[PDB]
Amino acid sequence: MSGIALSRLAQERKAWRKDHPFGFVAVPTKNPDGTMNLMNWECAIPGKKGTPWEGGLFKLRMLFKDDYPSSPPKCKFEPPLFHPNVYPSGTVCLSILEEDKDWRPAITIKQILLGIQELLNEPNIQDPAQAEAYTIYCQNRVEYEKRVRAQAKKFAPS
Repeated sequence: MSGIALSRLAQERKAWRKDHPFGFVAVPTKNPDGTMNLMNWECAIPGKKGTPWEGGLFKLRMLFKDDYPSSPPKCKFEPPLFHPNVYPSGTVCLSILEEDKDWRPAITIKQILLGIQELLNEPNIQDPAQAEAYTIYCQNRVEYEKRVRAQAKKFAPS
């Protein structure tokens, strides 16, 4: 249950604050009046340079349960992104985010985030969370490229 949870979150940010990859953003949403919600972070992930995702800065929400770090966080892109492993709801499907798959309590927010950044340009056809994105990616990569480039532009800093 919580408490154990908060302990870890409390530690996570301290770590990140000390060192995080350049470009990424990860911070706990402010609960009103000075308080704070460590179980809800707003983060952002830079497109990887050298790929069509380059230049865009993507915002995704990270929600935690009291189980934490028993169970992994739910990570939602806000708004949802056009990508084969992102459900239409914006939820990301990554194996380390599955309790029964590769989730481990020692995983770092930073590892999660980096992990997510690497999924953007290297989609995993095995788990088709988003059908449309999946269809096009298989029978029309030129189109797939067109849509991604547009998306990266749509969210680039200005």
